[PDB]
Order: sequence, then C-alpha cells, then structure tokens
Amino acid sequence: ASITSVVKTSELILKSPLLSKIVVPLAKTYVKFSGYRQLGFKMNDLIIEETPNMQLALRRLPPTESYDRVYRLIRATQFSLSHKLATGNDITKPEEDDHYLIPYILDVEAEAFEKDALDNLEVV
Amino acid sequence: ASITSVVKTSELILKSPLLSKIVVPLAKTYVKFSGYRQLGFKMNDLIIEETPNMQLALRRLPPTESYDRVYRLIRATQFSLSHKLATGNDITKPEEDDHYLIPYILDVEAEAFEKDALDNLEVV
Amino acid sequence: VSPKTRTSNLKNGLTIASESNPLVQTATVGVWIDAGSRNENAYNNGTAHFFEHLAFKGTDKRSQHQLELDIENMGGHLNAYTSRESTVYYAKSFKDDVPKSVEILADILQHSKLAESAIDREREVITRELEEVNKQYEEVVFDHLHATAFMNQPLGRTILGPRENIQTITNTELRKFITENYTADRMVLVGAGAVDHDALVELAEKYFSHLPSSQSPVPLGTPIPNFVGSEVRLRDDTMPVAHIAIAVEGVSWTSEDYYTALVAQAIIGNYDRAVGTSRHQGSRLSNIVSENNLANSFQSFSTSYSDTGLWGIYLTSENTTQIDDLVHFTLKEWNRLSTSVSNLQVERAKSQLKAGLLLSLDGTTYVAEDIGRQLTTLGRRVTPAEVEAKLEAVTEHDVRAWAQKTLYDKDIALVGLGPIEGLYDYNRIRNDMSMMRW
Amino acid sequence: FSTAEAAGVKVAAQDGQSPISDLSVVLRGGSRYATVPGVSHILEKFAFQNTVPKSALRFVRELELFGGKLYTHTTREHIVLRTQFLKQDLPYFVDAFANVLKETKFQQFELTERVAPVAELDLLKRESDPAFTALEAAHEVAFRTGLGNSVYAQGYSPVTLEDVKEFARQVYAKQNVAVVGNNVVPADLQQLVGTAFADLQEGSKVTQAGTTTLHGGEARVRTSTGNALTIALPIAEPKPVYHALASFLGGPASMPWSVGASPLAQATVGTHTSVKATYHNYGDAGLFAITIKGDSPAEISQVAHKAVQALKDTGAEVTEEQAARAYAKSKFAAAEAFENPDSSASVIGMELLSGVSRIAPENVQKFTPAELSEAAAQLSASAKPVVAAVGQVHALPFADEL
Amino acid sequence: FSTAEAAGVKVAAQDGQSPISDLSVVLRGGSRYATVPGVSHILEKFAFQNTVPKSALRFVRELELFGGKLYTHTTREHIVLRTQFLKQDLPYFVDAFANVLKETKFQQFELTERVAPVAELDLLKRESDPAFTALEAAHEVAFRTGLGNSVYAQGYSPVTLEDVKEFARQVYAKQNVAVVGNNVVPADLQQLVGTAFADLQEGSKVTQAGTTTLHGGEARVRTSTGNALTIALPIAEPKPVYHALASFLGGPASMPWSVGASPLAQATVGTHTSVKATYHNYGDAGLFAITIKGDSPAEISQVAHKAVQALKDTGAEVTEEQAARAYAKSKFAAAEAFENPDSSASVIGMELLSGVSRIAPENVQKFTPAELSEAAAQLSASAKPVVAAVGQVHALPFADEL
Repeated sequence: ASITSVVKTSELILKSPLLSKIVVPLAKTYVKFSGYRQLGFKMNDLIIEETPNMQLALRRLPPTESYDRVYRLIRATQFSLSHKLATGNDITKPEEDDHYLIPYILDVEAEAFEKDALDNLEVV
Repeated sequence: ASITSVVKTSELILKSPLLSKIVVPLAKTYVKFSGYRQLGFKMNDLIIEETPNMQLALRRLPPTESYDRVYRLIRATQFSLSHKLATGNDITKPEEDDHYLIPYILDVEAEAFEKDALDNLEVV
Repeated sequence: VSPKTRTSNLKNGLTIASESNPLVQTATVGVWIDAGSRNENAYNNGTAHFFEHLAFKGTDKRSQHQLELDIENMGGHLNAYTSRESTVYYAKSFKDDVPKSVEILADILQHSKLAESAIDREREVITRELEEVNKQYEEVVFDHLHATAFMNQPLGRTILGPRENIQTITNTELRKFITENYTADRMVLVGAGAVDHDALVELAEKYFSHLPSSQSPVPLGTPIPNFVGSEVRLRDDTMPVAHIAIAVEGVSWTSEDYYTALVAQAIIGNYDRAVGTSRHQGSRLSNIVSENNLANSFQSFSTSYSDTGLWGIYLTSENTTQIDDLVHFTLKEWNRLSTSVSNLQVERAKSQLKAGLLLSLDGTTYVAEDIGRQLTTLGRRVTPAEVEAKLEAVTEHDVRAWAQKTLYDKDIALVGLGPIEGLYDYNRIRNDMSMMRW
Repeated sequence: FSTAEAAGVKVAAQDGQSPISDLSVVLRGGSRYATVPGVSHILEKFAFQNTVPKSALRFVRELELFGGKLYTHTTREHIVLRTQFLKQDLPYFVDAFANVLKETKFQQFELTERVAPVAELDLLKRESDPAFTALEAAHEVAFRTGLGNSVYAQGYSPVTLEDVKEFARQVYAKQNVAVVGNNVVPADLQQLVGTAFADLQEGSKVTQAGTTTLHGGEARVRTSTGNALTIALPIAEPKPVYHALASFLGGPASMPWSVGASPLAQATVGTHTSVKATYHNYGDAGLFAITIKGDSPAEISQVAHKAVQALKDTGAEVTEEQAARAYAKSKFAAAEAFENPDSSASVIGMELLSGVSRIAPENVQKFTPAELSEAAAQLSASAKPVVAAVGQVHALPFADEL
Repeated sequence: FSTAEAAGVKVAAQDGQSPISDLSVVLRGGSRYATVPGVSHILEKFAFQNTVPKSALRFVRELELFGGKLYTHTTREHIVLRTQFLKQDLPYFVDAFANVLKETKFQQFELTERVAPVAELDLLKRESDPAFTALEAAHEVAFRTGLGNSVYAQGYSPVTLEDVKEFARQVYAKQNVAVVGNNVVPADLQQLVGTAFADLQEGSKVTQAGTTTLHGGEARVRTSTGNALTIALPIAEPKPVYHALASFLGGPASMPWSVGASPLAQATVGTHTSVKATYHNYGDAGLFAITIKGDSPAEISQVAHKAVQALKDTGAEVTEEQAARAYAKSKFAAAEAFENPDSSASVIGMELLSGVSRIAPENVQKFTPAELSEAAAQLSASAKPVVAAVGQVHALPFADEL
C-alpha cells in the first residue's frame, strides 16, 4: 500500500466521530504492544525504504532529521543484536514519535500519481 | 623476455663483425617472410601490451604516435577479418618501420630493473 | 486571424508576395530563390555558396565600400543564406527605407561584378571556412547525415563543396550558375511587416523587370533520391559530448503524409535538460531520458525536400556508458508509433502543433521566411485554416499506417561524433527498428 | 499599448491581427533590487514551480495541450515572465500568472533539485561567450552594488530558500507587478486581471539598497575559454545621445562576409575579432561599453587601442553624413527592440513600473554632429574608466595603457 | 661566510662545529626572470629528476643511505636547492648538484607524471592560506610583469617541456649559479666545486624582460576558503627604514594567548583576525604590505580601516621608546633570518649573484623617530595603493574606501 492510501483512509476514520471513538483507542493500544518505541524507533523509521519513491523522500529530509534517523537505526540495530531493550532516554516517548517523513513521501507520491494520471489524459 | 634483454643481445651481435655479417641478412629475410608489413603494421605494433610496463610505455607515447598506432591496429584488424592484404600506401615500407615504442619501454624497464636491484642493496 | 497574403506576378514570371502588419515599423523584403547547392554538379559544387560571398563584394555601380556605406546609411541590415534547395537574400529596414533595400537587392543579384581579384580574395576566406565548421558539431553531424543517406547523389553534397573546387571556381562558372538558376520563374520577392503590396509590385516592375525567364518554366517547388541505409562514425575520445543523429527517409513538401510525419515527430518531441519545463513533458521518451539522465538533449526533426526528406532525431549526451540505453529507448519509442499509438498521443500532438505552426511566425523575418519558403516549395501560401484542416485530418490510424511503412523495420542513416565507443554496430542499432514481441 | 489599471495592477495591452498572443508579467525584482546575490535569478527560475492550486507538472502538461510556450529572464531592472499562446486561451494564462504570484509553494526540494541546477546551467551557457563575462565584470567594477550586483546566481554565494521566500514576499505584490499583453484585446485583459489579481498583496515598492555610485577600475577574469575585453565608461547623467553614439561607433557588420563601415568595425581589419558598442540606460546612471572578443589576445590588444582612438576621433569631428547614418541606425535599433517580445515587455514595463515614457522609434531624436562629438568628448575625458579583461589576462591591455 | 671563486662559480662557505652541513645551490632563476609563467617553479620541481649519470630513483635511494634531506623552493629572485647531510658526505652532494646542472635529462614523462603534479599540489597547499593568495595577488597588481609574474605554476598557463628546457639552458650556467655551504670547510668546498662544476657552461646573466614599473589598483579573488586582505604600497626607492617600520607596525604577538603591543596588533582587539606588516626589498623596487586574515569579512573590514589609520598615526609621531622597540624587533628579525638555512642561502646568494653586500644583524641601523615617521608619511601619501581582497570579496573593502 502507498503511504497516500494509508493517510487518506486514516483521515476518513478520524473524520467520522463514531469511527474515531472506536479506532483511535485500539490504534494506541496496538502501538503500545507493537513495542517499536522500546527500541528507540519512531514509527516512520519502520517504513520500507527500498523503493524509488522512498529513496527520493529520504534524500529530501533536512540534514538534521537525516542524521538523527541514521543514529536511531544504528542504535536499534545494536539493541537488536544484543537482545536488549532501550531504557531511560532511549525509549521513544509518545510526544517524540513525530511523523517526520510522512510529508516528504506524500509529496513524492502526489507527483508520481499525478504523472500516472496525466500520462493517461484524453483530449476532449 | 624483456625488451631490454632483446635489445642488449641484438647490440652484442651488431657489434661483432662476423656475427652481424651472418645475422643481419637472415633477420631481414625473416622480417620479409613474417609478412606483418603486408597488414600495414610496424614491428613495434606487435609487442604484447598487456603488462604494467607496456601499459606505462604506451601512455608515454606522444599523442600523434598514439593516434597513428590506433589507426594501424584498426586497419590491420579490418584486413584480418576480411582476409585481405594491404596494397599500395597501406603496405609498411622498410623505411617506415620505425622503432617508435622501443625508447619508451626501455626507459620504463630501466627504472623497473633499477628498482628491483636497489630493493636488494646491502650496506657495506 | 492574420492579414491575407497578397500575391502578384510580373510578365517575366516573378512572383511578388506580401503580408502587411500595421502594428510594426520595420519591414523584411527579400528574394527567395528555388535554387541551391543541389543544382550544382560535382565539378562546380560550392558555386552557389561562393556566389553568396561575392554578391556582397561590389556591383557594376557601387564598389564594395560604396555597398557597405549604402546599407549603413539605410540603417537596417542585409542577410543571405544558401541551402541545398533554396537561396535567400533579404533586407530588414525601416518602413520608408524599403525602396532603397529593394534597389540594393536587385543590384547585387543582377549586376554583380565577380571580379577576378575578389574571387581570388574570397577563395582563401572560404578555404578557412572548411576548417572552422569542424567546431559546429550539429552542422558536422547533419552534413555527414546527408552525405551518407544520399550517398553519391546531389542531395548528399555539402554546400561549401570540396577544397579542390574552391581553388578552381572561375567567374565564368559563377556567371553561368546564376544565369541558369536565378531566373524570374524561380524567384519570389517577399515583403513582410510595414510594406504596401502595391508599392512592392511597382518596385519589382522597376528593378526586376529585366530578369531572364527560363526556357522551360516549371511550377515553383518542382524537383530520383535513393536513400542508403548506412553509418558514419567520427569517434573522438577527447570530446566530452557524443552527438548522434539517426534518420530514415522522410517525406517531401508535397507528400500526402507531410502532416502525418509532423504529428509523428511531435509525439517524440524535443528535450533539453537546461530548460526547466523539460522534465515535465508528456513525451514518453522525454520521461525515460530525463529520469535516467540519458542525454543532455534530443531534437526530433522532419526535414523535407522537393522529392524526399529525412525524418529522425538528433541526440547529445555526456553519459558515455549508457549511449546504448539512450539509442535503445529512442528506437523503442519509434517502434510504438507503429504498434501502440492511439488517439491519446495523436490528439495531444495535434493540439500542440495547431499552435506551434502559428507561434513560429512571431517577427517580420519569420513571416517573410514562411511566405518565401511556402511559395518556393508549394507554389502558394497555405492559409492557417487549410493547415488546421490538414492537421485535423490526421488520425491515430494514419500515424500507425505511416510509421509501419516508413519506420518499422527500415534502414536508418546513422552518424555518431565524439565519445561513441558505446554506440553499437549498425546491426544492433537497426535491430531496434522492430519489436520481436509484435 | 493602452496603459490602464485593474485592481491596483498596471495593465498595458495592444490589440493586433494575429492568432498569437504574448502575455508578460514584468516584476520590479531585477538584480539591482536583489537582497542577496543571485536571488533575482533564482526567483525567476522559481516561476511556474509548484503552486497550491496547480503543480509544476500539471502546468507543463496543460501548457502542451494549448501548445503554449514559457519564456523567463532576469535583467538588472526586471524579472520578465512571458507566455505565448493562441489568442482565445487568454483566461488560462492570466489565471496561471495569478497562481504563481499568490500561491507559489517554494519547497526546499524544488530549490535543490530543480531551480538551482537550472540556474547553474543557464549561467554556464551564457559564460561560454567571453564577451558576456567581460560586460558583466564591467558592471561589477563600475557600480559595485545595485547595478553592480551579479544578474545570475553563482556557486560561491549560495541562495537559500529563506532568501528567495523573503524576496518573493516583497516582489510578488501589486506595487511591483506590471502586466503587458501583445495582441491581447485591452478591455478583456483588464477584466481578467481585475478578477485574478484582486487578492494579491498590495505590498510596497521595492527599492535599491543604497544610491548608485560610480567607480573606475579593472577586472581580470582568468578563463581558458576565449578572450574578451570591455572598455566601459560609467555615465552619471544618462542622455539619449549615447544611443546614437553607440550605433554610430557600431562594430557589427550590416552585411554578410563584410567588416562594416562603422569606425569600430574598421578597427578590426586584418584581425579575426569582433567589436560592439553598447549603451545601457538604467535611469539614474548609464554605462557606455565597447566589447571586443577574439581568439588572439594580441589582436584584441591591437583593436582596443584603435577603439579608444576611434572614440577620441569622434570627439574631434563627425560629418553630417555620419550623423545621419547614426540617426538611421539608431531609429532602426529602437524599432526592432520594440518589436522583439522580450525587450518590448521590459520597455513598457519600465513605463508602467517607473514612469519613464517610452520613446517611440518614430520620435527618436536626430542628433547634430555637434551633439555627437560633444558626447564622445565627455567619454574620452572620463575620470572613471573601467576595463574588464577575460581570458589570457596577462596578455590583454590595462586601463592605464588605454 | 668566506666568499671565493672556484672555476668561475662563486662559492661562500662558513665552517662550524656541528655534524650537519647544509649545501645550497642558489640560481638566478626566480620568477622575475621567468620566460613563461610558472617556469621557474617547474624548473625547481625538476631538480634531482633523472640525470644522465644517475636516475631520480637511484639518487633518492642513496640519499636515504646518507640520511640526507633535500629542500627546494622558488622565490621571485632565486631558485634554491638545499641539501642537508653529515659533514663528511660533502663530495657526494657537490657531485649530485653538478649532475643536476650539467646533465638533467628533462623527459616529457617526468613533466607529465612527476613534476607538474607535484607543482600543482605545492600551490594548492599554499593557497589553503588566503593570506598567501592576497599577498601574491598584490604583487601581481603592483608590478604586472617581472616581480608581478606568479611565483608558482598555474593550470590556466601550461608550462611545456620546451619552455622548461630553454629556461634551464639559460639558468644552469656558471653566470647564474652560487654555491653556499653552511658548516662546510671553505677550502674543501672550493676544491670540490672547482673539479665538479668546471665543464658547466659559462652562459650569460639572466635578466628581467623589461624594467620594473609600479602600478596601483585592486585584485578581487573570489574563494570559498577563507578571507584575507592585503594593503600594499609599491616602493620606487627601497630603503632599509621600511624593515624598521614593518617591525614597528608589527601585527603578530610575541607571547602566547596575547594580542601584542604593536599598533597593528592592537587594531585586532575584539576580533578573531590576525595581521602582519611586511616589507619586501627586490633591489630596484620594494613592496610594503599589511595582510589581514580572518573568518569574518566584517571584522577584516574593521581592522583594515584601523590598519590604515595606524600607518597615518605613525606618519604623525613615534616616541623614542617606539623607535627603540622597532630597532630591537628589526635586529632580531634580521638575526633569525640569517640563521634559518632557507633564508640564509638566499641572503648570501643575493650578495654573490647580484652584489648587494649583506647587512649583518649587528650592523642593522637604528632609525630615529624622525626617520620612521617620515617613512610612514611617505606611504600614507602614496599615489599607487594596491588592495587585494580574497574570499567574500563583495564584503571586503575597496582601495577608495581606505
């Protein structure tokens, strides 16, 4: 699935009062049991990067965000190989789990999908 | 064999009156029957080039000599694949068969052999 | 809706054609001649270009210096060019300097000295031109392209001619050339901008009335070329940019497929990495090339002559290890003109061309060039309404039929210049002119 | 060009009889106003990038369906954005300009990947001509800042997204925008601009940081790609006589395979060199330049001496014939400038944005030999001569040699 | 140093009590004599390449067995080739110099692969310091040719093998060669040089093409690698008082973590900038320079104003204390210059080749406050001031501002 799809569907849910009342608590629990925060990751660190679109989005990250992401990946890799969890300041707090990459990939995808549409335009 | 050895041995023969009297006529017949001149080659075009020393010597050729060598190789390759011989001005005349590469390879080898000797020096 | 092109004739058979524009203050008047290098044989090849030099070297009345002064005093400029099938001599001036400029043009064309001293002087100037075109890579490529495509035929000859001819061109053969070719029935006096047609016709009656008529007056733009699939490789490893042209035999001015070929050309289109908009163009080749950095530029062309043409593409690239990809993807986009194109690409290209054919004519010189070209190739100026109708008549299925007989599995003429080690041999290029999957 | 006003924006249009319209937005945002070096060039290259209503990609695809073309350039005085289209497609192009001025996104990735690389290729292409470089260097010496700022973005001074965003906040405002329509019905344009540009900020007039100051000197740009030399004379009081003088001195041939009868043209005889006199009016100061290019530094040096001699000789005496020749060449130059869409737009742009009435080509003043010789005399006797050498600079002349 | 003559070659040697000798060949072949830009740098880099008796490789391997070292450099006046070795190894080093001067092979491959790349790295290392660049640019403006020629080979002006071979034919000649031996027995050196350099050509004295001419002006070198500014004043009549003035004005601190009590040092207070006054005597002309480097163009500008003021203030008054401090700092500078083997060689080299008798540090003249103030007054009121700006040149001062 494209990030675009995921973001659009999520926004439909967040609009509907009933839907949000059910989904938002479930999603928060899911994220807690997922346990990626216990390795010091942010959610966006987990997104598959081996695609032209994602490689382009990563190149557009501000250098600072890019350097910090590298450190989080290396740190998580070190926790993984040691079979340890993050402690203290290494644990990602909910307020630190920011969607730093989502705006970049949404722009990359917006252009790519517009290109696909316009490649199929028919003069009327 | 190194070009150095070939040149040195040849010079020993050319020095000796008796030796030169026998060898020079034989060498000239050999070269005539060799028939490399009938493909528009100069003798030095035939020397094996796939060694560090010879690659260095070729890089030191003046640009004009280098461009002319390329043409002779391409022209000879074309005669070879067509099973034709050179005619007219394409045939290398004896006076055109100059040792354009020998001085360069002799200098490359002189340094290489001096380096080998000096790597084995013993302080007395 | 542009003002109507007025056309009159003289008794000798000189055409006068004019398009007035009361919004401008300048006027381009000139003489378009249906004659060029193609009219030479092998012995006098270069004569037409030689004459162009001597036309500005002085006449029976004005010397070279007087000529210079007369034009300086007028305020505008004179210009000339000789091609394979067309010669042009024009004058851009102020509105009220038009009678002076017509008079000067009439003088240099009819009454040129061609003095042995001037022939001898230019013979060196032209010799130096042979060793300086070498720098204009596009021109080098296209001149070799004609030489090979029309191998040993008049269209295959260069305009400058061989070194040998330059040394042996006499005033006799110069005079003979311009007497045989520069005849009234082959000439069009053109005015664009601030010109009155009736005034221009009077000036033509005053200055161009004693022009010879040819013995056998054929219509304007009257011509057999036998295309040769072939290649010229001018490898130069010291150049950073490779220049490659690939062409097939194209269409003449009066072909029924003239507009079909223009639409096909617009489907591939042009590309230039230095232009900001080029990365967003609709053309499939443009997308492939820009995304993969395969080229600095490409330019599709459809060049027409009286009886043949060349249709193809000119590529420039610094990407020396992916020349193979560039050529591969280019020829695969040509394949799709035969196999895949539908109303989607065709209607898009027609939209783009309907405007493009009108946009091109944006100054008095461009308008004069358009009138002059059309009158000397078609015998008439085609109105925008007629052009709009001919474009509208092109269907996807005309394009497919045209590409299937003109491009698909056909011989190409190929010229490569520069670091072209990566350009494969003729067979592998020509094998991309078809698709085994189709 | 009927000058009018539509919702605070100055609109000039001239109807014609052609299927082709040119619509130009002229912005008071040229390099003399550049906050940061090269920012005007970058802003020009940022036109028709992503806007909020329409992406760069969508714009280009739709432009191709109209068969329209886009032309942009930067001067010392203006940024000019010109579209060329079929007459009937006017509303689309007005709306596209409105989107650019009101709603350009200005994204960091556009600057890094799209805008800055295109700006860099633009400059490298111009610099391939050493005469361009020489004339640019001469403005830099003569004015230092303002008119002396580089027109083009260079690598040594990087323009940031914040620089461009700030400059655009000033420039993209009702006070700095003029709309020029060639072959556009004037009443129709006013109606469209009035609806499309209504919500554009009013802003304030952009100004040159500091007064224009004149300086003499030398620039020695060492290149390996050709040789040129500019001899410039800064003018404190720009006067129209310098146009006549530029065209008189001349330099290019009016005829193929010729030298020309102009004094500067006759200075190049025996050499493969070309020469061009130009005069640049910038309202509050001017520049009179003579640029010489060639492959031989020795020949350039030779021509340079003859060029300054020619100017001195003109200061002595002009003939009536020569004065008439200057009037004719100057009237022609004025006419063709008003015809060429790029220059046309900026001429009327100046009239709208500043208040300098255009001099119609048919109203170009005839200067007597007295007035021309007096003009050349002032220039030969200038206290602040500028010389910019490009190429093998060790072999080109110096100011004190000339 | 006992000056003598051995087979037509001037030899100066001073015996000492140390195990280490320094033998230097000083050649009248510096860049003021260069025939082509950069040849004297290339000739310097060609020393100890392949000779007919001994390859470059063999020389280096044998130098290592003696534990000797090789030092070469180029100035505006000289090429200096210096070897440092144990005293007893003298005959080897004399013979090595003889091989270089008489039988250097000068092969195209050495130029392409060995000499030119080393010359290029040499220059790039020097230019890492913007102050080097500024002072080089200042000489170029001030003198144009001769002393104005670049010392170092640059990419834009390629030196060919024929250029270097021709220059070497002139330079490597008895008339242009001086031998200087530090801690070498003078009688032993004369005997060795007399046998080794006997078959060297006599040749003729190399001369500067053209007389030294002084010019004022500006150079503006755009680098992205730091900022510097030189304020130079050409001197038509070189006088020893300028050494005293250079030392007085000073600029570097004479103690760690401090600013210094010199007028130019006190001009840097509140800034991370450094400053250095320098005087260059070239016999027939001189250059007095003040170079300022720093990371801030604004701070450099600030110091540059204070620096010019300091010079003007000096032209007004110097106290007796200040004049004595100048004598002390100048005597010291002289002493350490005569000690450093690198500068020592060129000092005696100038006495041997030209004839400018050296001034012993103990004989350095004491200048009164009157003489110092007069010297500074003559500089503040110069008609030909040179200013070379390096770095963000748009933000550095101009000559007319100073």
